[PDB]
Amino acid sequence: KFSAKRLPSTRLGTFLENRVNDFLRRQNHPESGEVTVRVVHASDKTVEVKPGMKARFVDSGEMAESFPYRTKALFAFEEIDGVDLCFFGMHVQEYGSDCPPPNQRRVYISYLDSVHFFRPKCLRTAVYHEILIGYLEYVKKLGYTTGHIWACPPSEGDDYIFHCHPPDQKIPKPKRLQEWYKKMLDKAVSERIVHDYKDIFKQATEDRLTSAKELPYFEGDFWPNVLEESIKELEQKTSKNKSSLNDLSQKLYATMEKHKEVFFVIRLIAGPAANSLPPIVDPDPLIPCDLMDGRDAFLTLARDRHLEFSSLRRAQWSTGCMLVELHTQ
Ligand SMILES: C[C@H](CN[C@H](c1ccccc1)[C@@H]1CNc2cc(-c3cnn(C)c3)cnc2O1)c1ccc(C#N)cc1
Ligand SMILES: [Cl-]
Repeated sequence: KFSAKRLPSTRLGTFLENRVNDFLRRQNHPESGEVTVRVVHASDKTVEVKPGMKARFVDSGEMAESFPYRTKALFAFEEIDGVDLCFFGMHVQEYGSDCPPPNQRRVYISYLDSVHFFRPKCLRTAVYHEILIGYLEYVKKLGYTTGHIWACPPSEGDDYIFHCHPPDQKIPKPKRLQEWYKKMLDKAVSERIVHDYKDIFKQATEDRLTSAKELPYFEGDFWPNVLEESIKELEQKTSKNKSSLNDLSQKLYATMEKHKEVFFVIRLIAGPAANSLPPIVDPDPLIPCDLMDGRDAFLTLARDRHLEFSSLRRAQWSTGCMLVELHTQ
């Protein structure tokens, strides 16, 4: 027995678990258990502007070469019949106040994962929502002004965090997923945490973006790849001399409009408040941990040790083995 509670605490983990546990005590369903939330990885990294954008905007001195962020991995656990189950995982990128524009004071959710056995089932969505809303409230309080979600569904073919999901864990279709995020965000608005939210196209237009260098540039996100493909397309075109008598931006706006419902921009701090904030100071220390850096290490260790999250039983066993790995290391 190495319970989840034994892992080192953080201000972030504590704030999230308090919000969940408080919510659950309000509901007072007899099936629910205590929820533990632990940050198991935090390190400092940079996202590099890829070759095409570098040539056009970095090399000309118009855009930073890379953007510093803090990556965090965290997990939520539920005690079920006296035994911790890992049911939720999240990886985020946090761009602080010392980050050059356009990434300044922005959080991006890299990946969400879950193992759908939260007990009771009827509170499962609500709990997921409380974690996400809590995360937004927490980073708002530190002074992050904007959250960013890429709201596409996972593939059976490529596990985000947990190796081997339940065969009957249901992957949403795009429109259902988008509605899930809106319901979460609507609750956040009603709690006066999120001021408002927009699709990326409406957000860009209102900020009067005119150059791609002004678009937030996140590690592994859709938009850096779009820009690389667009730039390649543009530089492939030749044309002959004319007779006597912003393409990039136009392509960007076109692609943004086409895909707008997938990409959410979440305004946490609005209007004058946003202009005169103090520095962002994160009270939590770095947490080196090779196992929980990126995704491949933990997926590798689960593959190699035949751990699965495909049933409650197996998921509890994998939880236990994971926790024992996190202690020993
Ligand atoms: C808060 C949760 C997050 N759930 C994740 C998630 C991330 C991003 C988008 C959706 C889901 C996971 C990601 N991976 C995944 C795999 C499978 C799977 C793989 N093989 N098989 C047979 C099933 C089923 N559900 C998953 O949801 C959550 C749960 C439900 C919704 C909805 N709607 C949203 C978030
Ligand atoms: Cl010709």
